[PDB]
Amino acid sequence: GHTGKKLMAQVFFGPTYYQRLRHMVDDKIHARARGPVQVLTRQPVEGRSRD
Amino acid sequence: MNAPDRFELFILPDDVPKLKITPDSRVPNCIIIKFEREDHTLANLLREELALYPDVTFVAYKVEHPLFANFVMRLQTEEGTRPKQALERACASIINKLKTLDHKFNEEWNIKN
Amino acid sequence: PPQVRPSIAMDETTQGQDDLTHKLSDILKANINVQKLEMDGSPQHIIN
RNA sequence: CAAUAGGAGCUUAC
Repeated sequence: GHTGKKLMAQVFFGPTYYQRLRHMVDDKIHARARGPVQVLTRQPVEGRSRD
Repeated sequence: MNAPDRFELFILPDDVPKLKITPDSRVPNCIIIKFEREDHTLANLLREELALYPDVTFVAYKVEHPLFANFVMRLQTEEGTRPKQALERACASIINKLKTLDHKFNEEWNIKN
Repeated sequence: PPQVRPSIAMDETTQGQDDLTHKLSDILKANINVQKLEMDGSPQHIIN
């Protein structure tokens, strides 16, 4: 695509049935600088949803 | 949520130049050009045009990262010639070739009717 | 101290004590029941 | 300027 030159090797090419799995990066990316702590231990809470 | 805008490929900011020239001091009479907001379309055209001149000794380009829309080009020339003038010469030559190509395509299309 | 056994909030107005607190309350009940036997009749099968 | 706990279940990557 960059140069239009033929590729020296031939490429296995055709349609294939692919699936969209439920694991998205935007449902997993999490960062925490400072946030809520636990009442008992005063340590960072557990959970992406809980920060 | 981290995806940049699809129009930053082509819209030039006001604080970002289109073109920036720095010299390569290691070898004589060589310059490094960074083209912002361009891609392989201009780069390959210019590279293969410049590579066929007698006075051009080195010419190359790369796109260091596909997620950023720029390329950098190294161009060296002989003692008398300046790489900048050769760059304008190549640009003008491709422009003239495209004009001739357009004229011939239009005449051919009219004749085909 | 209550730090070791803090209470918590379930739906914005309700609180249950920690296990240690209820255990201490049960111990206190047991203690007072002990103090209700050496003060009156206790036919030796309630003291034990 | 303050967003509960405990459990069970289903999953992710080794």
